[PDB]
Amino acid sequence: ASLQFEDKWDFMRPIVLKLLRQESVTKQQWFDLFSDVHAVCLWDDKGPAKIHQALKEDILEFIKQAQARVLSHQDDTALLKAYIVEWRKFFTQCDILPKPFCQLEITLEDSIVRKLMLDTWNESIFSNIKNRLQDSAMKLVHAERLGEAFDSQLVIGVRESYVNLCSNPEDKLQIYRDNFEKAYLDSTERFYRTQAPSYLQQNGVQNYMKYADAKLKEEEKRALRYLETRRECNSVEALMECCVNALVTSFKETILAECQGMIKRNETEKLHLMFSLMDKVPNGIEPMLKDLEEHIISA
Amino acid sequence: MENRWQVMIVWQVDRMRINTWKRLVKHHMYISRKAKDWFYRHHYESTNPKISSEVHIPLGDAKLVITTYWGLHTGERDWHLGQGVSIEWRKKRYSTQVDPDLADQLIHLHYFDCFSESAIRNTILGRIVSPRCEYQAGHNKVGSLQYLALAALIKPKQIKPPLPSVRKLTED
Amino acid sequence: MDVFLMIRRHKTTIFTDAKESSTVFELKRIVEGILKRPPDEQRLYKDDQLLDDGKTLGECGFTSQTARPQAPATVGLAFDTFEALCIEPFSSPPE
Amino acid sequence: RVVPDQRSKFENEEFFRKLSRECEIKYTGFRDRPHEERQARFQNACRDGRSEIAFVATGTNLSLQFFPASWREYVDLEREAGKVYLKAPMILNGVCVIWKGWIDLQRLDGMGCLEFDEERAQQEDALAQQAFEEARRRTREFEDRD
Amino acid sequence: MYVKLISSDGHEFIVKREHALTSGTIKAMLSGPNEVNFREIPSHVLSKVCMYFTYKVRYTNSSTEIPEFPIAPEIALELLMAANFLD
Ligand SMILES: [Zn+2]
Repeated sequence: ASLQFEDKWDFMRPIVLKLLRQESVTKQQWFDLFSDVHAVCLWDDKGPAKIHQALKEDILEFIKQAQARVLSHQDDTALLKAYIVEWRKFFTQCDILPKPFCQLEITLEDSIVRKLMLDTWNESIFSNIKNRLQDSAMKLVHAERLGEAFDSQLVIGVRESYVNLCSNPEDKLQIYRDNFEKAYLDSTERFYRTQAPSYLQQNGVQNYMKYADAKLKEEEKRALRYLETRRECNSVEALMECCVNALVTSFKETILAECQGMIKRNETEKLHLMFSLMDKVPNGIEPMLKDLEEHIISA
Repeated sequence: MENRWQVMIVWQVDRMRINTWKRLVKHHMYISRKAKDWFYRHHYESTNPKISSEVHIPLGDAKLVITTYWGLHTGERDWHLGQGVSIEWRKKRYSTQVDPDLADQLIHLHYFDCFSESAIRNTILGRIVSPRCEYQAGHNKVGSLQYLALAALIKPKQIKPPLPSVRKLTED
Repeated sequence: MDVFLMIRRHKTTIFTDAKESSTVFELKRIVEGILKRPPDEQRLYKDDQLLDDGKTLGECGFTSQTARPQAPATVGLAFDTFEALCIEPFSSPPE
Repeated sequence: RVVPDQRSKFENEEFFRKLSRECEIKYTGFRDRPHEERQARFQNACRDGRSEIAFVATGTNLSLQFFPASWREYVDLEREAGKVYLKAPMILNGVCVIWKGWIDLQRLDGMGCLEFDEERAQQEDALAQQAFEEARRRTREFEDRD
Repeated sequence: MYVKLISSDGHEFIVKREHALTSGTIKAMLSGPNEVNFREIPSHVLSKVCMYFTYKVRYTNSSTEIPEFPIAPEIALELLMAANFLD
């Protein structure tokens, strides 16, 4: 019954710090830590709010050192590399650090501790740089579409920040949806609104379809790597719909005129593609059908 | 248009078991403070001929009804025909029957005195504790090691005459 | 009807269970699964009395009536050839 | 995902394990009366409006009483002659169930069991069903505050 | 499948992982940096603790006949503390 928080915390404190940092920690350290936090909470009346406040302070101090390290870079893109680099560790830490603080939870998903980390991180580092980080990402995707190949981790990390850092309980993905998704989408609509009418005039309609089916293949993959999957969100379907609207629907009339013709010329490989593309357009399939019965009338 | 039925699950009791249960409830509601907010409904207010009695015990917004039975056709060759109990948890035209164990656990959430969150820590610190659990009937499943541990140390309060427990009605 | 066991050798002890219908050999194989030593080196006892490999657990005088999860029966084990059966008692509570 | 939670207690829980077993049931009548009378009083009590019917699992201390509604239910003898069939939708410890069985008109011997009823659970309600689960879930120790 | 929990008095205990996961504290300690070391709790404690682990896993699933896990009054305070730490 001799030790309450004043004696103990100085033993606990360095270990919070190793854990915040990814610096190595031995099994008996971790166990001893567990024992220490618990003893502090059982024995001291002021003990737990005290563990909370000291925690809050130490987490800020290191988040701040982290910020120190990110914000030094003047370049718009070269900063991001360091951000991503700091982030992978920090996020893994958010899984690792709160666990010894379980009695802290019982004494008073979202631990107050994990919530606290991500929050402190949101106010301290991310909010200032976020527009910038996002912008660099749009440039990165733009680069990949044009064939410049790069490290996926950067785009993903920025998106992860947007998904995991969100504050409000009522909608978890709201801010992710309203910025990263909106911008990636607008990017898509304008990129393909520019590029699309061109390839058609160059390569012709039949080849246009072969090119379009393909761009759909390209982008659905790309959404899968870069976009939020794990939470089973609506995003990919929206990106996909948006692209289909761009690649197929805008041209829907011009394409369809070929159909009856290709029915007469008996080109099946072509019709498969027509139907495949159109199948996504909601009303897209029916005119091919009417065209077909109309051809069945005369044979 | 056809005969409609309402159907109940009924646990059996030996006749003396009912009398004990009845005297205990009436005793604790009216003759002591503990069970007063409970309601006891006699045999004559009840529209069903088979209903020996009922105890309506409010738990918050939903209420528990414990129904005792008469002149029933299960369990005996005797002239009075023998009888049983059933229990239901009712809120806003919703019903569930409830078994005796859960009945008691549920009653206990809302009624008699127990340990508070302070009690388990204070026991450790030597700060002592109030109050103590009465109504052992309220704890069923298995138990948190902590609860049971505490239980080795603090035996339950032991009221006389004992507070009503449905498991005691349905025992044997 | 399962019976529950602590197999206790030296300081180390194992919590496990088996059917009244299990044979001592089967258990020696399981102990092999845990401590990784083959079922020769092991010698299994009930008290000071050795257990026959081909005999069933209920037939060693272990019944589910005797061994309960709440209060398991102790077994004990022996390990270049053999060492005497040694079972290290648990710490005693102070006065 | 409210009903899969409901179903699972019906599937794994012991309470439902014993009752889902296809146990064998008897009708308890006026046992004092002889067999012929009993066959007759029983068939009447089914065909006529007002009598409570009692069926016991033979392996338990537990019983089923069909009370006349006057105090989806059915007791139906039209399905197969020389028999009476029984359907009892209930709700037991917060799971909606249906007990089905049949009774041999001659023997006054029969069969019955519990099957899970998804319909009631899809239909019943959100707030009330949930409230039951919330409450059934908790236990008193340590809830009260200091 | 199995994990091993150690007593101060140097005793070793081997129990099924799913049995151990009854302890929420132990559920946390196993994360990251198997086998686990307990300082404050003696052997006559960790034994008894393993006993409750099994007792719980057994009788929680099927409520038909459930017996009184036995605890002796002197072991009781030390046990309570140990339970408060682990659970
Ligand atoms: Zn209590």
